[PDB]
Amino acid sequence: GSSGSSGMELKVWVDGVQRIVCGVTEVTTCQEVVIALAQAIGRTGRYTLIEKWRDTERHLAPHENPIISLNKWGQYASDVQLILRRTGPSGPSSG
Repeated sequence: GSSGSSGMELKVWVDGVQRIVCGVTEVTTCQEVVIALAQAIGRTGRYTLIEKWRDTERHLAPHENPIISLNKWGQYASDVQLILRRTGPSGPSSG
């Protein structure tokens, strides 16, 4: 399938614990990330990537890039945090 040595660490809150993700790059869109995590933790389904800042929650698109979505802020990019939320329940897995 796909593979890439060079990657970036994306800080995203997963189950209360911020889990790092290696491999994600400017190119890698949000859809590729939101799924990567769900697959890493196990269970799979429909997840999303929300950014929390100064008490502001905003949903992102599956076509929008995670690294880029942040770059925007730049100076105040770090302050912004990521939270993987579920927008839909899981289905029949393992048969």
